[PDB]
Amino acid sequence: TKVKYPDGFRSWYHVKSMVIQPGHPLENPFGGIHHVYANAEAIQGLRGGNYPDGAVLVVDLFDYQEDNHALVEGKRKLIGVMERDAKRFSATGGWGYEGFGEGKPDKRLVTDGGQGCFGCHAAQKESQYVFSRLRD
Amino acid sequence: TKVKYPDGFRSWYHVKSMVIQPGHPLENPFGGIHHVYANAEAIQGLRGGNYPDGAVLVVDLFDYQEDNHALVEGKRKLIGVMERDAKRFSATGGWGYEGFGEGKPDKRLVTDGGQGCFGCHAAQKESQYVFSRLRD
Ligand code: HEC
Ligand code: HEC
Ligand SMILES: [Zn+2]
Repeated sequence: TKVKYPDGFRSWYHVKSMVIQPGHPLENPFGGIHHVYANAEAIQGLRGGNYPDGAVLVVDLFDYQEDNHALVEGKRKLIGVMERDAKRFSATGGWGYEGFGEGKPDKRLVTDGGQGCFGCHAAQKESQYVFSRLRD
Repeated sequence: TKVKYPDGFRSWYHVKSMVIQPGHPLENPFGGIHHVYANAEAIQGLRGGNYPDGAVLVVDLFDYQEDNHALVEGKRKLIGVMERDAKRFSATGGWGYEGFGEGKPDKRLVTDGGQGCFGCHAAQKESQYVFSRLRD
């Protein structure tokens, strides 16, 4: 019932990025430059398929330094992870939710079995609980 | 003598990202959110391995919108492309330089054989004319 650390996620398909700046409703703790990654099975669901068990989405969050009108990636702050298993993660709509502080496998951030993560993703039920949209 | 359109570059390894905002000296035309991608041969050279001929780096440049203290990816502005061929592109340091407007294969931008591109990259001679560094 624990989400697996997604080893090698940095080699996956880059879905999209976004910058969350101070004042954003999600600043604490989602502030920074983030990058969304999808493994092969998550790409099937992003394309309009059903998400197969074993699909994984990662959101990779960096601090940034504002220097002379550029935002430059600093240290990794954390990753968020969604792992598809319709049966094992039935209590959170079929996705297991975990955070890893600094992207480190032993820094688990989720303390409520992912109910809080799931509560916000629940608004996205019609897209199988995923916010991010596939773009060219 | 021409740089190939890098078909499928969106599936390649994501090296890094940066945001260039108004006031930045490079705002015209490099303003926006950009993502750097590297094919297998480029990853060899970024590793502290010497770039094989056939190495390709892509810089993918999006306009962004302000959305309540978030910077959100907008329309693609252009891609910049560096293709490695020590002999064919010897006049610009072994890299061929091309731009594609809106990332469209039919909207080639470079008119001077890439001498303008090369002139800015020349300051990176000690890293084989590549600015971007590999990161975790
Ligand atoms: C709202 C109050 C949220 C809470 C609580 C959590 N997340 Fe989040 N997450 C949120 C948004 C608006 C987005 C989209 C960002 C974008 O660039 O469009 C995300 C994104 C993710 C992702 C990427 C997949 C996706 O659904 O787009 C993952 C893997 C993710 N979030 C994980 C995650 C976890 C594990 C959470 C609890 C620790 C969590 N999120 C909380 C908004 C919100
Ligand atoms: C300075 C005056 C530049 C000119 C002219 C051009 N480019 Fe550029 N480029 C520049 C910087 C500072 C960077 C690094 C951005 C970052 O995030 O660190 C880049 C990056 C690229 C890349 C990525 C590979 C790399 O060297 O890091 C490519 C493929 C690239 N640029 C292509 C390119 C082309 C085709 C140009 C002329 C049309 C060109 N660049 C001009 C700065 C400058
Ligand atoms: Zn405000």
